[PDB]
Amino acid sequence: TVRKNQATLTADEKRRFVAAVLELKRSGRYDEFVRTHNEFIMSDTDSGERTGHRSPSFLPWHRRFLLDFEQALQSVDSSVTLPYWDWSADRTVRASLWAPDFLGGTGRSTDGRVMDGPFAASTGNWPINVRVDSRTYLRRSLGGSVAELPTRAEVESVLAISAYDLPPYNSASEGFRNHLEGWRGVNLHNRVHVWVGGQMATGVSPNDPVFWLHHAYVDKLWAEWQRRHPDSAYVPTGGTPDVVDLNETMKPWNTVRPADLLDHTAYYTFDAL
Amino acid sequence: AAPESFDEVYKGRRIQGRPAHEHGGGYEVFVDGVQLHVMRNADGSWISVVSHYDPVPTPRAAARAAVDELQGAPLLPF
Ligand SMILES: [Cu+2]
Ligand SMILES: [Cu+2]
Repeated sequence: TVRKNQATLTADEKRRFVAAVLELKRSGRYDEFVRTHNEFIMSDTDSGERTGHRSPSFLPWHRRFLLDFEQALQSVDSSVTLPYWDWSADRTVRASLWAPDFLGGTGRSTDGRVMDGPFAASTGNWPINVRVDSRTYLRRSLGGSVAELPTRAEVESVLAISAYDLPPYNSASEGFRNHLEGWRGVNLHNRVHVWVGGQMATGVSPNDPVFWLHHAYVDKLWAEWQRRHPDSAYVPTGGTPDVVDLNETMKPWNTVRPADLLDHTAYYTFDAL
Repeated sequence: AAPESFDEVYKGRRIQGRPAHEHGGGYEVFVDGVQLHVMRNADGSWISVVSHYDPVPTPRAAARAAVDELQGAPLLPF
C-alpha cells in the first residue's frame, strides 16, 4: 500500500478516492473522525495533558489517526490509499488538487462557500455537521489569511533540525516536531491550515478532505526527517507527566504506543522518499 | 495571572471576556452571549476553536478573530 503524491493520481484513482470519502460521509463514519480530532484539539494544552497536538506525540498520533481513516476508506474500496499534498511544490490555487474533479477550489468571497468539486454544498453530498461556526457548507479562502504556503527551502531548514523534540515538549519547544508543527519558526503545518482557511483553519478541520492530504505530507516529512537523522529518535523516553513517552500508550486507542508507529513501512510506503 | 475582562461591540457583535471534551480554561470568551472556546499558549498568545492555528496576542484579539471568521453566523456552543 503506497501513498502517492496527489499531483500524480490518475483520473481513476481520483474518482475512487472521492467516492470512498463520500461513502464514509454518507454512512456517518466520516463525522466521527472530525469529532475525535476536535476533542483532542480542544483538550491538548501546553501546561497539562497533551496528546494529539502541541506535543511530541503530534506525529505518531496523526500517523495512527490517518491509518484509522485509510483503513475506513479501504473498507469501502480496498484499492484506495491516502494521497499526500506537497504544499511546498503545489502551492497555488491552480494546482490540480483544487480542480473540480478532485477537491474543488476556493470559496467565494461573500461567505467562503466552495462552489465546485464533489464536496461543494450544492451537491447535497457534504453536509458540515460537526461544527462550531454554525454554517453547514464547506468553506475555504485559499491564500486568504496568509499569503504563501511554505517553500522547499523552508521545509529543508526544518528537516535539518536534529533533535526530535525538546523539553518542555509543547508549543514553546525547540526541535523538529514543534518546527514542523509550526508553533515556532518559519511555520510549516499550522500555516497550511491557515492558508486553506474555512473549516481547515478551525478546531473541526477534518471537515475538509484536504485535511488528510495535508497530514499525509506532514507524515511523509517525518519519514524524511528519520532518514536524514538515523541517530535521532522519538523523545521523551519515559516518565514524563502529561506527555506521551516513547513506550506509553496513546488515547483514544489506548493499545498503541509511539514506539509502534515510528516505522511507517510496517503500514505503507511512499511513491518516493 | 489572567488577562483583564473586556466587553465591546465589534463588527456589530457583542464580544465579552472574563477570567474564570475540552480543556481547562482560566478565561472565558463570549460572542453574542455564546461561549467561544479559547486557549492560551505557553508564549502568552491565544487561539480559539474557530482560528486554532493562528495565534493572536490577547483574548480580545481571539474574540475579534472569531467574529471575523463567522461572517455574521451565530456561534454554536461547545
Ligand atoms: Cu490536528
Ligand atoms: Cu493539523
